[PDB]
Amino acid sequence: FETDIAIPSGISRPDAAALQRCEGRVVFLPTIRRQLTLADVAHESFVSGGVSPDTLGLLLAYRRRFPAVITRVLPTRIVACPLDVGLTHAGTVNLRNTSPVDLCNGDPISLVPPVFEDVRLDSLDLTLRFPVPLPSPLAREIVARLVARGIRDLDLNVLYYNGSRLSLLALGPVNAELRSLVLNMVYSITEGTTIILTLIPRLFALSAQDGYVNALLQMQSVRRLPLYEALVAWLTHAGQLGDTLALAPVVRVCTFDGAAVVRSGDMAPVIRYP
Amino acid sequence: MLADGFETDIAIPSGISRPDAAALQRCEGRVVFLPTIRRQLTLADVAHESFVSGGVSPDTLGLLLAYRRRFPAVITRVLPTRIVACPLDVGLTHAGTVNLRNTSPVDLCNGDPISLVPPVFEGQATDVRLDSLDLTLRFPVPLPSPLAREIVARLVARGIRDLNDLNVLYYNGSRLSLLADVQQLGPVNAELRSLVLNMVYSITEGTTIILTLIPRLFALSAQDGYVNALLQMQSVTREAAQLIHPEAPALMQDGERRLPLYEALVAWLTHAGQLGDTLALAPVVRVCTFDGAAVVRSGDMAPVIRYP
Amino acid sequence: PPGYRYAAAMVPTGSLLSTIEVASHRRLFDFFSRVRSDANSLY
Amino acid sequence: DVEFDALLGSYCNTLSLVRFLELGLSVACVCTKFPELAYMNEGRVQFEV
Repeated sequence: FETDIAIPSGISRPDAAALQRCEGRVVFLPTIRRQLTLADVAHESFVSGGVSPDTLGLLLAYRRRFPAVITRVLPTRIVACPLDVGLTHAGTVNLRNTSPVDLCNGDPISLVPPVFEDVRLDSLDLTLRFPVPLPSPLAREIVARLVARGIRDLDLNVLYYNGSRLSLLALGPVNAELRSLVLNMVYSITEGTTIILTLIPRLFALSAQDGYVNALLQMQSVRRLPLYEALVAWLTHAGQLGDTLALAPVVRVCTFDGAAVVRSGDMAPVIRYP
Repeated sequence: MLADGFETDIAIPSGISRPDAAALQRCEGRVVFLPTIRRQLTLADVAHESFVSGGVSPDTLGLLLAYRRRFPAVITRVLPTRIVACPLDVGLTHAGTVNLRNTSPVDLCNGDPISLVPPVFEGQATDVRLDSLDLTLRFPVPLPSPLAREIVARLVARGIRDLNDLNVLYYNGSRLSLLADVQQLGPVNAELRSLVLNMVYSITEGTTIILTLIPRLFALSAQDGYVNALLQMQSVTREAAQLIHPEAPALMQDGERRLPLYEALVAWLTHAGQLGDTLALAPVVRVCTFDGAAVVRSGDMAPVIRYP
Repeated sequence: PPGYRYAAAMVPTGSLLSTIEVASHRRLFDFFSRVRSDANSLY
Repeated sequence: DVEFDALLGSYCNTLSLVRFLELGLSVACVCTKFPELAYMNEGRVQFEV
């Protein structure tokens, strides 16, 4: 099951080679459809608003859009299959890393917006931002690092994986690109730890290793402060972020007839959960 | 998941009148809770008479709590002699496409996750009753996901008020309310414990640093309007900031080698962010139309492809 | 409870062998009619 | 030196093929068959006294 993303007319000569270089890469589309236009595919397709979306709003669209992995690229149409319906019939679709981090066999792979550091087509006036397919145990680390970076602003950049070293700093735009995450991560915790502190007003006052454990072991057995109207302001807000920062893995690599560890620029075969 | 699909067969009995047989053919896509994954069950297992505890028919809140121990399934087709469903947790069909039908007062959009809710709405608890078999089939209501984080949060917050308005909602501008009823003390305390576990577990020693950033936010909402319309008019942290001037602790025990801000955020994701799965059930299902529309209307089918 | 078809009587399938008081036990049957002699709704 | 083991044979069953009419119970049935019955709802029989 292979859809078609048609390229509109008037392609220059370096740009037919630029789209020749995104052979195996992850792309988001609105709805699974056998014919689709490239202007609904690009980064322009969700700049809705009056500011081009930062890394928060990138995450929200990625759960409302259906990820597709590009197969062959014909010079008239981009042939792709989506990762939700097209992969029960056809078994395994190749995938190219843009990651600075190599893939091992058996990892599950989430996706992250390009927070680290971008094909532009000036015959068509659009950019093509692409996600970063890193493995999902790093995803709850790396995003948790970069959120923790901005909290310092109001040691950290050390990361090891697969016997290698990672430097997240590689400063100007990315801290400003990640302002909206920092201003929600703090608010949810400070709303949480004051309502919890209001419901039971002793949770900071008991002796920790002596009396607070009895306050923990009991929990395990089976004008006006507008407090009870403010759970909903917390619970719906916190219940929203539990999907966005989950970064659920669509993709698990099962290597067969190939190298055990797939490096950057190489291809790694990919299956979904059957 | 099996290759040839996996379809259980809820059996229809012998004696069913024509006013009842045409009442089950309007059950084309609904949500039906199997207790196990047996290929052969009965309607006496499906209906609300099997839902009851020892003789206490529970409230809407316990009706949340006994879905997460069952397996929600969707009817695909109704024969005269048996009803065929597909469990959501095992495998959909060959296709991965099982048509639903909206019972909701709210229309859908593409890609949005579905978490199902008991019939909480007023003028809406419409139970398909079988008269010649003496059964009630309560059909739950599929809703979009950010609604299901509201309505579960409305009901748990309401039951805490009884342990010593709220029932007004808005979504896509259509005003809707929910049924006010007395809540039994039993299952509400099973919610309060499931809060305060996941609430206290998100408090690490690193949160003493974030709680000294509250004076920055209350001054940041003065300049950037993004932080004004973030806090709320009806929030806690605004009136918390107008009285408390916090300050950080002096040192940390072996605080050089460890990152206190990083551990508070890892523990926050898996405990307090995860909280929307503990109270309600899991959003198994989203809507992935092939050709139709951006909006799926009330009383209409919708193609469905699964989801984390 | 449908009123059955009186011409199925008019050429019967198979004949009984024993007459009994019939309205002693009724719920073995569904559409039961005590016809005091030849009456209105037989036609 | 000479040694061996042995298989001295193997024994089976036969499944007893049972016609229903060979039973003594087959009087209490009136057996006429339908080539179709799922194409049928409530069916009726009339007796008259």
